[PDB]
Amino acid sequence: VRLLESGGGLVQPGGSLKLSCAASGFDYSRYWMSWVRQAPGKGLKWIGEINPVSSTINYTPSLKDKFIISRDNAKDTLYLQISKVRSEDTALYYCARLYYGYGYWYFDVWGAGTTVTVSSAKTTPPSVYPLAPGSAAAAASMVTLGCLVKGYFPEPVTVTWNSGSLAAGVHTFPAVLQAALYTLSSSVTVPSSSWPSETVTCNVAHPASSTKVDKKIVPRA
Amino acid sequence: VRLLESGGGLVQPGGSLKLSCAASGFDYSRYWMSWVRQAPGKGLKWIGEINPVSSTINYTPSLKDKFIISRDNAKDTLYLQISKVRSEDTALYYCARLYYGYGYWYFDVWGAGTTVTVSSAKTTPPSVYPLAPGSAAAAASMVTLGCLVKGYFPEPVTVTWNSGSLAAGVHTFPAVLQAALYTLSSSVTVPSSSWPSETVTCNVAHPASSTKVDKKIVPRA
Amino acid sequence: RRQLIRQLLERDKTPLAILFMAAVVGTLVGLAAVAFDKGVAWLQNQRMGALVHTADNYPLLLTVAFLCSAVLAMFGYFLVRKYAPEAGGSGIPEIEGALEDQRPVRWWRVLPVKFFGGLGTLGGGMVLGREGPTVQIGGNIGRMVLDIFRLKGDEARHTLLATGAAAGLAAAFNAPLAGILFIIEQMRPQFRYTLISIKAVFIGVIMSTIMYRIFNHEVALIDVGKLSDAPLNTLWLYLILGIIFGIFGPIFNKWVLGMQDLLHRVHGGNITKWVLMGGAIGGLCGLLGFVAPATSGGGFNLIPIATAGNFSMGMLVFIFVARVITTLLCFSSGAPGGIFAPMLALGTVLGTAFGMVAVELFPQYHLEAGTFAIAGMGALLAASIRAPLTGIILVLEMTDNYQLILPMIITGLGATLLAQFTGGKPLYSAILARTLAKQEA
Amino acid sequence: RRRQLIRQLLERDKTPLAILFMAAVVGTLVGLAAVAFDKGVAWLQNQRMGALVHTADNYPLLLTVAFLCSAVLAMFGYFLVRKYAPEAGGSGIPEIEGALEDQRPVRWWRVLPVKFFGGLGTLGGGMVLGREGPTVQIGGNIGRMVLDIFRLKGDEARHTLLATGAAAGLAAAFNAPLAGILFIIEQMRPQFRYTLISIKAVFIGVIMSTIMYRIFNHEVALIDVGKLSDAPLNTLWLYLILGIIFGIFGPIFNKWVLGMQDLLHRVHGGNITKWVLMGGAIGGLCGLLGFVAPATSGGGFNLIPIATAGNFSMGMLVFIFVARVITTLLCFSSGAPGGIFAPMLALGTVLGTAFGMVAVELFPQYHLEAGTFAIAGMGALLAASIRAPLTGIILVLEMTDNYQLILPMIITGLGATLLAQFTGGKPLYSAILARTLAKQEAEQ
Amino acid sequence: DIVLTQSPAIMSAAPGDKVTMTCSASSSVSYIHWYQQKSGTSPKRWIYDTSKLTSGVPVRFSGSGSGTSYSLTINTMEAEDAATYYCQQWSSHPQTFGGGTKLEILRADAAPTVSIFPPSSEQLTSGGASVVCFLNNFYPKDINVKWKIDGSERQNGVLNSWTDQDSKDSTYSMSSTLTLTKDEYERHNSYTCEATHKTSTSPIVKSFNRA
Amino acid sequence: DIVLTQSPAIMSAAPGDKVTMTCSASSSVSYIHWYQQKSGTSPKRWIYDTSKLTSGVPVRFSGSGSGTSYSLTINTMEAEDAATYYCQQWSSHPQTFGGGTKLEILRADAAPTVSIFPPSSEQLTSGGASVVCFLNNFYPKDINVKWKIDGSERQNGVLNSWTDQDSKDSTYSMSSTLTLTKDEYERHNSYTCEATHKTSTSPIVKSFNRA
Repeated sequence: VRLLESGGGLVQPGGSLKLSCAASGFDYSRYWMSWVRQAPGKGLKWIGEINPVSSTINYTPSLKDKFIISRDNAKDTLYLQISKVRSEDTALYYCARLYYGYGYWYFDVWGAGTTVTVSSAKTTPPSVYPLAPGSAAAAASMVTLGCLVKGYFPEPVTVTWNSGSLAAGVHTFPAVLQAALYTLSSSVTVPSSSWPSETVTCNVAHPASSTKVDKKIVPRA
Repeated sequence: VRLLESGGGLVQPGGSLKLSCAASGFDYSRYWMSWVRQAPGKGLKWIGEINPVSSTINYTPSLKDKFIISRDNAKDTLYLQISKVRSEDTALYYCARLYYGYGYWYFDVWGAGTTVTVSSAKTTPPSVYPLAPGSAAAAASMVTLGCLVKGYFPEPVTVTWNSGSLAAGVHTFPAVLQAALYTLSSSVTVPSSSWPSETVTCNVAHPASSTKVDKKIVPRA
Repeated sequence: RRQLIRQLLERDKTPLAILFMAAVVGTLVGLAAVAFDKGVAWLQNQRMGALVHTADNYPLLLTVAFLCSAVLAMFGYFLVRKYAPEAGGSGIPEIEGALEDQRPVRWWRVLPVKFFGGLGTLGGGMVLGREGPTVQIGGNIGRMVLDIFRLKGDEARHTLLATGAAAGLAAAFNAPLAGILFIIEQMRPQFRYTLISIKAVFIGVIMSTIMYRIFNHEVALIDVGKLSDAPLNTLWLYLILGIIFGIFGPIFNKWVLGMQDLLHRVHGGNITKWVLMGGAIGGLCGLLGFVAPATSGGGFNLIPIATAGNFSMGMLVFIFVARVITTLLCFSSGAPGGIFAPMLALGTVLGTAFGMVAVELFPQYHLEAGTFAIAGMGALLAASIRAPLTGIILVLEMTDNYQLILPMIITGLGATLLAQFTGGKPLYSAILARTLAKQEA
Repeated sequence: RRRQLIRQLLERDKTPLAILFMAAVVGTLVGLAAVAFDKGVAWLQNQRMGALVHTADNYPLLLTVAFLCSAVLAMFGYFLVRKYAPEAGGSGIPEIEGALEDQRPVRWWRVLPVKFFGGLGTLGGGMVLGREGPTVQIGGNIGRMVLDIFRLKGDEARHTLLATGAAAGLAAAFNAPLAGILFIIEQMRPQFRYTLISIKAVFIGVIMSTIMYRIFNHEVALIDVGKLSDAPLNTLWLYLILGIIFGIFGPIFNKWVLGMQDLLHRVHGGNITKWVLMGGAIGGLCGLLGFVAPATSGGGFNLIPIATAGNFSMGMLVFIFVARVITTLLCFSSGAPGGIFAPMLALGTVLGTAFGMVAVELFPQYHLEAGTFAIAGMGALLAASIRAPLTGIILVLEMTDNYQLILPMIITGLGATLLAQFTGGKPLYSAILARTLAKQEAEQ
Repeated sequence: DIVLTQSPAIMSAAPGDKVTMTCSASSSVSYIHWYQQKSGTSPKRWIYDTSKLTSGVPVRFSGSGSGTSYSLTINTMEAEDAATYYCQQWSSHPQTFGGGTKLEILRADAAPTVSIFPPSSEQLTSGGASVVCFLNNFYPKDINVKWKIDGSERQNGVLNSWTDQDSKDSTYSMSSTLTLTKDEYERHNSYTCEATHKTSTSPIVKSFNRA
Repeated sequence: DIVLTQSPAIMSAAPGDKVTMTCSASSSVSYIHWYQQKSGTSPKRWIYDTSKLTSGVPVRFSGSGSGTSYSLTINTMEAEDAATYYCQQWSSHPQTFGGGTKLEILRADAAPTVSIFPPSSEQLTSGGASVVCFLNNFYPKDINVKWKIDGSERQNGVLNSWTDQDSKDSTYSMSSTLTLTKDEYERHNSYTCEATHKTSTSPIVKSFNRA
């Protein structure tokens, strides 16, 4: 059972965008699907629900076509068409499978979410730089490495180490905005016995420009 | 309800290939699925069948691993693997939906069909030659033109006159094989005033070898 | 005490002769129920065939729809009035009395009358079901083979009468269990013990079901598909609908009974003032089966459409009151044909209506109106005819929506409860009470 | 006698408001109790499987504590029966049947605490007994209790609140309302005279106890096999054949279940302590088997889904069948508190499946799913041993939700009851009532 | 296993005819199915379980028989009935189709329209010569082609190709192509294409001369 | 709609502590649900219908209440519970959410592990020159960064960023991004990184020499 939504990203104020949410692992019918958004660093707000047969669709106090919720029972896919996009609509958008307990409905399985930023700026593929220790580092028990990621728009990005086989020992610092662009780094920590003797790569990935960068950590000669 | 089988074509004797069948228009589960092949200019023969849960698969009295019929209810698709191919396997392949009336089953809905050709000879493009009436011909009411497409393998070829907009009086005969190459002859019959004052072009296509030819039929002066 | 020990060791010992005959009863009933079912459709097809040829001139088609349905009704009423008066109306009242040994089972008369008579009334597109005819013809068929084979005894008599009418309902709705459950809820002499062998009823019901499945396989009478479930906090809405059906259950009885009286004045027992009023009603149904067919006909054709919530609130209310009217006219006029089926249709339209009211009243229960339609479908059977268990198991057999079992049962019971505390009576026993008390008066 | 019927027809379906309100309070209690008992039993199965984890090392030490925990819990069970209510042993469905014939006492003050806490032990040790027995009996006694505490006078109020009790009993035991109702108007009713059982009253009780079970066991079904394949008409005869096989076996099980009672009556000979010790002996064996191959032990609801999917092999099924016959016998016939109803479904499923498989390879052209035959055969052993086919068919249908299999179910079910008749077999629940009633007339 | 054998292989009947095609089994069968196949398209379910007409089939069709013999029946046959009919059982495993029955439109005889051709100048720019001879639109299909080089018979390098009955006239076409190597072709002059049909006793001669 | 608000805005407790947060309702409600959201996860249906637990929630969690005040209670808290817990209802439409109780964890002292990083040679040929300094795994979040370029203190262009409390140890980590140009960076030699923390009275330092 997995909800994997996408389609969000960069749009110019007052415009419109379509949000896709694909599903697999459960009969897509039977279930009412819902949309719930979360603005950066704040709380959770309901958008709208949709029954299985698309024949009862309620929204929250919006307006005309402020939100448009549709589905495709054959595709197993949920849609959200947002119209006339203002800066409040800048949020994360979850699609949620709706179910009940005794009979007051909850939100059962939440997706991972896509980000919708409302700015006039330009889609910027990030730059990745291998921050290795200097030729004057006395490499003790464990040697701490990482890579730098600067100049990208909009949000977000995903840092993994060796496609994920290195989960433990990694911190990925929240993106700080600087002059209409974002910048973050991520620090792996590994044994000194593990490096330079082995492949250490960072798999930076930006979903808005579709780009990915696999920079390998070469020790300074 | 549409059954769309793909994955056919040419294979060299003793090789193998995985035929596919993509289903659209009905809950693909609940249904038994089957493969029926038709030897060009011969009978219909049953290959195998599979039930939804894939827990019963049946093949025709045939050898120890000649067919590997398997399905994936997730993609809504029926697969057939034919191994150690030989000239007998050369035929047109139908995936079929299975249903019943009283309880004696029938092949319910059939798909388009993929031609598998089993032979060692190589994929060779076709030569096109215009067929104008000679320096002795006495044009009556109607006049006969045509163009010969010869020396190609494997099937098919698509011969359309003027991009189809002269589909009256056409005879694109079936091709013949000699020393492992094909040869066919299309012919459109047009009025005595229709030709040669107007332009009659024959368009040939042989996709197996990226061939797309337009051969103009000018008179024999 | 010593008797019971002898009884328990000798329980469920139906003699093989009865069981073999039960099997031959059903087989016949089914075949006939199939034959009757085919004929009725054939004539609806012939009538719709004549409308095609007179498709131009607008008032010409409205007239031939009337005259085809009038003539076919006129043929029906006459076949009843002239050769078997007991075969009018449903006939389910009749077979009930036959089980109490207070009515004659004149098969030689009813079989041909009900069959060919019903064929007229039903096939003209009147608001009558198949049950009436098939249930009656059912018991009569079962009686016939008791006579032809001269089977002696109480057990042989009540059993081959019961299974007959059981296999009758069974083939009427493709609903085996509904048949069996009808017999052990309504048909059985309710006040004394009877020699109805339940095992024998099965065998008959089995056969006639198979007989129907041979001819009508792969096509269901009602197709609604699988609906949404009903959460627990919703159940009270189904009790409320039960109550509403409870108070209306008797109120329909009073009218169906009273309309029999008021229509008895139009003819006064006279054959020709009856038949000519019979074509008058019949023609109106064949006319309505063109101007707004949802007010006419068997009604099985709107149930799927109503349950999907395809009708508007206005539309439903119209289709309800109009059907009330036409249901009354056709059954109360004592035309051959059941009120069973039209009561399902009536209940669906009411259920749906209640569902929609509930839909916008309680958006938080995430309601599907079609659930309430299914709860209410068999509710009018539970309140007017007061056979709730048969109604519930009938609906379940045609809608295949088990997950809606609790709301169904709750609405169903809510109907039977409030149909009691407003003085209402089992409509099929009420007609038996009337036909038996107009024989001693 | 014509003028009486007209007075009767107009006065039909007239149950007094007092009976109906009481029917409602009967069900409510029965359900809660059936929930309480259902919960208690599960907790003990959990506690027992909680000890097996503490002693997961040393192999013979585990096999010992699985026996001793199940032995002591059975020992507790048999004793509570033998010392405080002898009527509460076995099923108790025979007992409630006699109570409706007015030939038995309904000693609720005794049975309730005995059947509840006694059964809790025997079921919780993982013996081959259902919940029905306990909950059906407890059911009737609950309904009797409120007839006594509220002092309701009459024939109607006594039979009805005894019937609905037992009805809402089965209804909460299987989450199967209709099955409860249909059980009462096929089996439970005094089958030879007319009775004042208000069918409308039975409903309200059954409605309540179902709701009461649905409050606690929502969203989790007892049996989930999912929607199966349909059965085409040319297949039906194979269900008839299965009926007939179930038909001849139906009585053959009865003779064993009855005879096994006699053969176990010699081990203890009516003695309290030679019984309890034999009770722990059978109990421990089940707790042992509930580890070495648990398909032989336990309630049985756990293998039904697995057997229907055709996940067992032909060999395994035969083993599961014969071993369960053995363990079903030992636990029920030993007069332990607990019903034979559920284990009969399990036994029928395993047989149905086995037949299905034989049919699958013999008739590849019918495109058979063995799971269909399992479902047809599920309620067949009820239709041939207990001889309540309509109850069995609507019971299965309520748990399997496979209406498309209605004809093969009925046909197998009927085939079971017809061949169960012409082989001299007897309704198992009436046969025990006839034995218990004629064992009272024979020591006088 | 079962061997279905359709008794009339190919056959012709005019629009509005009583057409009856047998399907004889090897052993004992029940409730077979019929399949219609128009040329260049997929088999479709036609008649099933011995006799039942499918949602779409014109009522002119029918079928009966049992056991060892079966048959399809088209009362008032039409244009859109000319195709191939395959009887198929699945009463005994494994299922078997029949050899097939090809129904064709019988029409008023037609004399062929002969066109003979000199190889393109481009084919000879490659050492090859092909002499196409066309025979278009004729009934029936029984035709004997022959070639004459310098007024003499030839049996080498001749490739004949008939067609399936056409849709917009229900006739037959046939192409005969004589392949020659440039050097072998050029040492001759008179190339004739004789067609021997049923429509005339003396043949339709058609030729050309290199000079 | 119904406006809910949650008791503590941010609460902090050490594992072992009995911990209760509250969901307060503008009107009356019934059977409210609780949601969990650990740092940068999507919320997980945690508690529902006032007190039911979702399958796979440590049985230390509980729910209770009615009408105006509903709560959630972690009996003997554990550090793997650090999350912003949301309450939500649907007794009245439209469903509405709470504000959140961002639960924090109290644990012993954890000293930071400093890592200084010299701008990459890819970066040097791109104009930029970000000298990055990691501070990983410390408690509490009270920390102070410092930058001495050739002993001279700098404060222009340093961008700090912290992580949330770690889900299994409970330790924050901090990144420090000093930004310069190719000329500006190469016109020095010794870049230091000063980290003063609760764990040491005397600052923890890290530097690198360009030459």
